[PDB]
Amino acid sequence: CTMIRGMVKHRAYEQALNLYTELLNNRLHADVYTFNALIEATVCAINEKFEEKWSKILELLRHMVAQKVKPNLQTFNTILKCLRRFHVFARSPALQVLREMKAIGIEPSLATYHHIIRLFDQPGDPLKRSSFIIYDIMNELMGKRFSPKDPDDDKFFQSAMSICSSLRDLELAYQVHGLLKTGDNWKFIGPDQHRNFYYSKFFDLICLMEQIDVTLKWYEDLIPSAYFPHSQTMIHLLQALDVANRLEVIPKIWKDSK
Amino acid sequence: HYVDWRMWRDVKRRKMAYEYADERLRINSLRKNTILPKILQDVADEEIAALPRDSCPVRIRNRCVMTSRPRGVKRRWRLSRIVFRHLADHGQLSGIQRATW
Amino acid sequence: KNRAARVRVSKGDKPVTYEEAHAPHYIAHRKGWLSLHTGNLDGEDHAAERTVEDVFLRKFMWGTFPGCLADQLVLKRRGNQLEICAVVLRQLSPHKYYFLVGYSETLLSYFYKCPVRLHLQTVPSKVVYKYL
Amino acid sequence: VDVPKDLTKPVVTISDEPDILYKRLSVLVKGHDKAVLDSYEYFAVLAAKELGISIKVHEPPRKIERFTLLQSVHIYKKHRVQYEMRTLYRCLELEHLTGSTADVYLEYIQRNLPEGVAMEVTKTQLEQLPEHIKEPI
Amino acid sequence: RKNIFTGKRLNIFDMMAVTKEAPETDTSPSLWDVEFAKQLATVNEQPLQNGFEELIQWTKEGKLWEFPINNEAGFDDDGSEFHEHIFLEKHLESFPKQGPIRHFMELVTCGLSKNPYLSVKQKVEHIEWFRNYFNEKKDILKESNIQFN
Repeated sequence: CTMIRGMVKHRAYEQALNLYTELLNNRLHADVYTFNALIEATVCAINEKFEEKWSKILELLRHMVAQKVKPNLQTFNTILKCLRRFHVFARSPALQVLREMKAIGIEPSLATYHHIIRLFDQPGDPLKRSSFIIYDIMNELMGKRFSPKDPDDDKFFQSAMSICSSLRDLELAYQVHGLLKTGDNWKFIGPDQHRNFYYSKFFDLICLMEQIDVTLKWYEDLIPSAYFPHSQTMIHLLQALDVANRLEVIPKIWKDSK
Repeated sequence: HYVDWRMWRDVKRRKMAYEYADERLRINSLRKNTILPKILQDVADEEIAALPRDSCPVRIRNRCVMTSRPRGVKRRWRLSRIVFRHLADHGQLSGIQRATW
Repeated sequence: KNRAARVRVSKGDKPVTYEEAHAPHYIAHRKGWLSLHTGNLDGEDHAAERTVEDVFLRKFMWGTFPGCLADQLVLKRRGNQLEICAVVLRQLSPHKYYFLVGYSETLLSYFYKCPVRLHLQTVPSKVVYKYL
Repeated sequence: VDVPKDLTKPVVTISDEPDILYKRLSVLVKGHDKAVLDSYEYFAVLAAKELGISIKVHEPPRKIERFTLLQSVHIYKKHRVQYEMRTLYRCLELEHLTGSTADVYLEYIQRNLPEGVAMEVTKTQLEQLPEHIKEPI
Repeated sequence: RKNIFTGKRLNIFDMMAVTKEAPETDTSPSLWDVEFAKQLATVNEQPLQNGFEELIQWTKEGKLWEFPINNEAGFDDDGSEFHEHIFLEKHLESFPKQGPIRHFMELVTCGLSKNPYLSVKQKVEHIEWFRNYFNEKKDILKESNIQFN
């Protein structure tokens, strides 16, 4: 178990395969984390197409079931991370994996939803497919306090808001922020860079869509209390103020710029 | 790196007295009673005399902890009168103030 | 003549702060104590330990912030919490100030086994109460 | 507009063990500053009244400890400097408050205890007769 | 459109709602789980936003005191009991039941019981030291004609 996990961590995918072969020779049974590491090593070892990778992942899951080894959140998190490499094909089995999580009773965490959102974030139009996933994810997370379970949890909000900025959905951004500002969930905001990017996108979308009065209220509430605005964010705020013909605060913004 | 060799001697005396405090207490308790036989009290006397000279707590001198002044040291602050006056006059000591009544 | 903790007027040119301009007989009347701890109260112990710690803290913050402290420190003790409030000049760069704050806080906390905090109030120059 | 959507309450547990009954707590705060003691008394009184605790306040007579030191360094015995320490007292007498209420109030007023102010709280604890004292052995 | 949490699944796992919850605390602490707890902590890690959170963090680390103040907090006197501190006559087993030695040891035990600073172990050490000293001085005691040894 530990040799496979370490070799996967150090990207010794061929060595991880050799360790898996040695495990099969010894006819021993691994655990859930070992199977997840094996899935990651198999996916990252070769540049095969989606069909081979998905067949191998399904075979590994069936082998884990045969070995009387029970699943965990890490399994589905790694499955989604691996499937992120093949967005076009993996758009379909992502919902199947999520329904498997629901049926087993393994409630998806913030990182699981983040990985699903990233998988649905295929380069191109997000309205076609992300509209079928983001609202359901928000409904599931709505009014739910969370605990740190997976290493990628902290990313979720950032990624979500980013695609929120893509969708130009002020209501969805408000729901995401309310999810962040619910109980202790704010602690999942992530590192300094993630926090800055999240707040920049959020305030940019507010300036783009929200009424200038509530826009100024959010400007007072967040800046500089939450983050220091970027020059582009201030430019967008100036544009929004100019659209709302409220030019009288333009010098004050310049003061704020200073 | 004490203030002077006198403070170093006092530190050595304090450490040695703390080391030998329990043995001295037991032997002296054997001595300071009228119950035990006088011969045992005499051997206890020679035992307590056999202990090193610097282990006696009476040799401990309360010197100022910042200038090694042997006299004029307030026990509460362990400071000489000059250093205590300096610190109080600058106001660095809480509560202490000039007395006028 | 009394020479203790007094600034003697010579030409009316020497700038002095509020602390230096007041003689010791004004401590209870015009300038509160620079340190605040319960050790010197009635029935309280460890006055000498607090005094020694205060002296070390003053001599340590004076040398850790060379030419930066505008006036004498203010030491406050609340439970096991220790707070050093320092008026500092704006000569040094903020990066160095933050580095020194972190370093001094961590080192003092580990040395005295208490959660030391350091609050810096910056002034453009040493505030002059009067000239002597 | 950035108010939290929902806050989390601190975990409060109810233990089947009967609560301690306190007949009287004498929070005697000592300080060097009369104004600081007055402000702390105002704080404690307002907190107790908001928590519905019966509280009285009085001021024990202050203490002034004075000592004398030689003014000069070498020899000026005739000339001395006299220093004094003033310990002013304020006694808050709280009556008929339970163990949990006493604990929470003491924590609230001790976390906000000003620097330079020391506290000596005496808790009169009501107890029933021991099991073995009702009848002889 | 429609709910996406119901429908066809991978259908590989069963409805095993119970994960690996068996107790395995007897094993040595694995480095892997310890380091992964650090990843989880970093996930929940954020800088302090106000003073109350700083106080909470300090209390959790043990730097801060636990109000209301217990002057004896963190101290247990080696888990002793009042009867152990007071009734030290039980340790007076080798000493004679009568005579000057018994009277002196009675005085010593009464003084030790009056002592609120020494621990029970230190009192036992004092009693044992007296026992050994009297055992070493058996010849002098017998010469003085007081029963011992």
